[PDB]
Amino acid sequence: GSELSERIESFVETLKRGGGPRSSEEMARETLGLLRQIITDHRWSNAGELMELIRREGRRMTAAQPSETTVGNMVRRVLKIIREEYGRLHGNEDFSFHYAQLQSNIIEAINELLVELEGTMENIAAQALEHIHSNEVIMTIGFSRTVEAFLKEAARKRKFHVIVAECAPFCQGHEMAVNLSKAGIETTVMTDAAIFAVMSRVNKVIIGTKTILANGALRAVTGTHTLALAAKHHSTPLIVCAPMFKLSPQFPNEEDSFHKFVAPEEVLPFTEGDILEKVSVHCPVFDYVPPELITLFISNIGGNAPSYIYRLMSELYHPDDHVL
Amino acid sequence: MDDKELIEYFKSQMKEDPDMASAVAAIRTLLEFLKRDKGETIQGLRANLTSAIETLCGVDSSVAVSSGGELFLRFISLASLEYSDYSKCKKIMIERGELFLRRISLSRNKIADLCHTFIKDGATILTHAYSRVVLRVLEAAVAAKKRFSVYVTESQPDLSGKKMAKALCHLNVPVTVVLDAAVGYIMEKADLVIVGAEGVVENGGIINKIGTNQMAVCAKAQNKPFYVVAESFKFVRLFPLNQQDVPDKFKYKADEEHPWVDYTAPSLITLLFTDLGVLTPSAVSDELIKLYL
Amino acid sequence: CRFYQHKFPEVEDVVMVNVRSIAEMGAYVSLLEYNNIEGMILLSELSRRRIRSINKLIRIGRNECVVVIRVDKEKGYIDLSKRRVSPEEAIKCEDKFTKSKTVYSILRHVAEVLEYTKDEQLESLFQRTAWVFDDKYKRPGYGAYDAFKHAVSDPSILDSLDLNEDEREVLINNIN
Amino acid sequence: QVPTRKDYGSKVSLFSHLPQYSRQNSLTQFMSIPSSVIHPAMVRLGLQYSQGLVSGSNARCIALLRALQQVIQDYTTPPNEELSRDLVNKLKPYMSFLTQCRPLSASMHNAIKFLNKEITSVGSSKREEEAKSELRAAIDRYVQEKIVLAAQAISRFAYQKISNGDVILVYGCSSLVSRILQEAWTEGRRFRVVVVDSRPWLEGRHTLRSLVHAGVPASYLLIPAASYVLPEVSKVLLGAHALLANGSVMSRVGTAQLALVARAHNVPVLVCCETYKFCERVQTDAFVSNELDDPDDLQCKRGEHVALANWQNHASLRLLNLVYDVTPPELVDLVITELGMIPCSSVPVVLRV
Repeated sequence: GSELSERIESFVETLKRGGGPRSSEEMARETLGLLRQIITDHRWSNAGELMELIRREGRRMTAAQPSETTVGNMVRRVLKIIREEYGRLHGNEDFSFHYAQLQSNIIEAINELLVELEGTMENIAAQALEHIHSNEVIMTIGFSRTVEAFLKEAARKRKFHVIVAECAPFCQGHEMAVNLSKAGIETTVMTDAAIFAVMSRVNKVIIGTKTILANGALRAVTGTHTLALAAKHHSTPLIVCAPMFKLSPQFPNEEDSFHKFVAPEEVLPFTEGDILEKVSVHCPVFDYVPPELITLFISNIGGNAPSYIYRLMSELYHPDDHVL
Repeated sequence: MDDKELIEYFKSQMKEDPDMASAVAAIRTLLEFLKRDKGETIQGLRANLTSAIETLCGVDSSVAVSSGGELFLRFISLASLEYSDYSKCKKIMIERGELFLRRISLSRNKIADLCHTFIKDGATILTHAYSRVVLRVLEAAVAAKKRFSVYVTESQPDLSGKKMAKALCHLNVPVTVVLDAAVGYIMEKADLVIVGAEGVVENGGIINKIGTNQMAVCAKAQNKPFYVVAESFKFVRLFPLNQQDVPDKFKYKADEEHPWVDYTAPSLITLLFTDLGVLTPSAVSDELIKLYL
Repeated sequence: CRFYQHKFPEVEDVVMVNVRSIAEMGAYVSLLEYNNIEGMILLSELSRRRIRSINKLIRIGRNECVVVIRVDKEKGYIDLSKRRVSPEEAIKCEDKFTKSKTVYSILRHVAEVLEYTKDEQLESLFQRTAWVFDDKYKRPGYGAYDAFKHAVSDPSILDSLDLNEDEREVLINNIN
Repeated sequence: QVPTRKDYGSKVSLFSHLPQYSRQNSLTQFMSIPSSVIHPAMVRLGLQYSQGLVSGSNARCIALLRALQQVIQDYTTPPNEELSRDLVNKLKPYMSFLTQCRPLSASMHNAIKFLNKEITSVGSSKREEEAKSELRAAIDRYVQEKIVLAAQAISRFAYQKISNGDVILVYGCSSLVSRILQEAWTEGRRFRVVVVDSRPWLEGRHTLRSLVHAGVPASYLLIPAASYVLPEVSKVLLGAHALLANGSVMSRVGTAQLALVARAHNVPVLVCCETYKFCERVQTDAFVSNELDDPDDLQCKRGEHVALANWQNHASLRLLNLVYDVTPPELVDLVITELGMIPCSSVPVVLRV
């Protein structure tokens, strides 16, 4: 049915134009709902033809927005699901050994994955209380709804200061701090020009992240590199509160347009005037935190050093799917 | 095989084929010895393979030879051979061995095709000494239509830097020899450092040519990435802790002092390049426990 | 000497062993029945759980029985195996091992009681004893077994060893 | 219902969660003598935990397992109530009581986890006597493999590194390091030792005795003088009351400080532990979960007067003696376990099986 075609096309259009939906978990859930729709409304009987199909949409998607690693690695994971179920049932060539039984199993596995994907905020939130010992000064940055859920869960049984830098290109730290203080955390907004002066007085640095690569190194909302570099100069322990699907298996310099440059209007508004002729304004939104400044990923399975993250690739994505 | 035409088979395998690595040569010799053994007993052959490893490592004691010997020794026997006549089970031995040799042969091209996607063009690769792995990754980088400068050291004992410079300017890539002593100087203008590692100890560090450690620590100071290329017939179960603990059987490769290798910690290394993939240098240990099983 | 009557163990014959060293190819096991048969039992594919073997030395020292498969008396190597052995064979080998250990302890008491301080002396004594014992019925090492079984009437009808008198008293005092 | 041991003093500001217990008010005060609500082995164990009679991690685990063996021995069963779930149902209270007496360390966590997994996984199709005897044999197999054989494997791994002439350093009454040094000096390697000890529990004298009774040269010095001897020290061989899920070695309260001053003096720091202590949780800083002893044992008898003689009166003087302390995985150069001489950061990838 062409309904799948129009749905996929509307999806990739929304991805190119402007984030849809906004919440990263919501985008992963939407990607999975779409991918399930492909496994109920297309022509396939083999497994190899379905892997080619999934790659033929995943290439389009991961080339639409090179910084939407969520949908990319979600397609990678459904590919891994295909590999696993086809190999367990029939079994390196993929043959059309059998039929719809495989599809029922695939739909069931995708339903399980989607259920694990929708209840991850609550997992990390229940994992908070063990980490936020009372009277900390937890320095976040930006607005990452997982970190807000983490903190306003942990502050239901303890008390701690919460510095929050705001992202200076366009301030979202403000909304995070407002949502925090509506739960009474004694939070402290500030512009992130002062991450180094007000770091010596910080106990633990709790940052979200947009995407975890396969070095452990991540790609997180801008100015978080310098926050991590300070919080390693002051050897405070970072905490990358990222669920497990914000995990692409690329590698740091194996990606061009790593960042995501947005309309330089936000950095130097058009109202400025003539001097907008001889100035190259850069508005990088995402910055590349190397893996040796991070300390402890807080994923839905528990805490993990960065040196365990590579193993997660070997347990989530197939080694021949790192090119989608 | 009375260990005299065996060492000569090894030396002739070297002299005839000059480009091929040392460990793969030792494993080819050991597999040829597996075939021409004239003994139908398995435990009488495992001891034979050990004695053969010994008479090889006696002449060319590179860490590669012993690493590959143990890898061979272990990989020829995985499944339940269920020794019946020691002939069909030996056929399983031999087929697994030839498969292993296939993988050892294609590993180098795998390394190139997996790594040369990290030399962002207009950079300045700095390398230490001649090693066909870095040479092949640069060859299949400039074959992917890129351009970059390459500084090569000298490595004073055997100036393999000059040889690398020759065989690298042979490809219209701007090459430069630069005093190994000056590894601290030009380290200011090398956006990354590539060295081929002739040994991968358990923790992640590398046992490489003499000048590797100082380069690793300089490039860690000024925060230049230290990419190391080293493959699965070079994983060593060793585990030193200071440059004094690399066993003396390797440090001289012969029998005012100066060694021929040295250790480099798993903190000064940015990313290992193995045929198993690209590994955070803490992956060497899980991959070694795994590969070895 | 030897537990079974043979001077070297024979092909396709189950025995017991104590492991000595695990390694790459296989796990060495010392069959303490035919003069320390150092047989390197095969390592399987899924038996290669030595990856995460919790304290591998937990298996390095024990008593486990295996069946010989391929043997060669040029390097003295006796490859064993433990894959498709049935529990009836297992219990039979255990009973044979118990009887053989009893016979070996009796023979060692005879040796250390007969001034057989020289190793060749114990060799000849145990060989003569085991020959005259298990050759009268073509039974594998059942001399002391049948002796201790029929020891309610007469356990020393095979006492044609006209050398020592402490052997008979020791046999009749131990089997009683 | 078993009461709640009441705290003692005022926990420091950053410790509104870790309880501060004293030794004087043993919980036994509010329990019957023919111990009724719990089993007598459990109260005996909790009471020799409280008074601080069982110190090391391996020792705590061994004693706890003997206690559990006793409990199983005198276990019986309510009618039509399956033993499978019911044993855990009745073993959780004793665990909470032990937590009251002195919080379950990491070794006890692993041990009770193993035992509960074993209890839930034994089929209801067994007789009482047979299930009990099988459980006891399994616990004994545990003690033999995880903590007794592990010592031998670890000694055999470590002996291949202890060269001749190098002055290995230690810390605290760590059973495994004393065993290593005994078993590697009764082998031939002539070396020295330099024990480092730490008030208020001078738990360094234990390893000092257990070493000099075995002929080893030695030297003893308190922990703050560490930065003095490290010029000569040529290895370091700490302990581990846990290994968290990222390599950060939890220990006594001096191990991190030693690892740090050691790296600063550039000497290898090779903590050795057994595969069972490797826990599942992970903590980064030394405050999210610890233990606080009776602080009143800090007061040292100087001159003629204990300088902290009266301690509760000064409302602006609050005491603490942390018991546990986390060294980060960038200062560890080795974790010797039976599963190998694994390196620091790659403990979770390789020991989660």
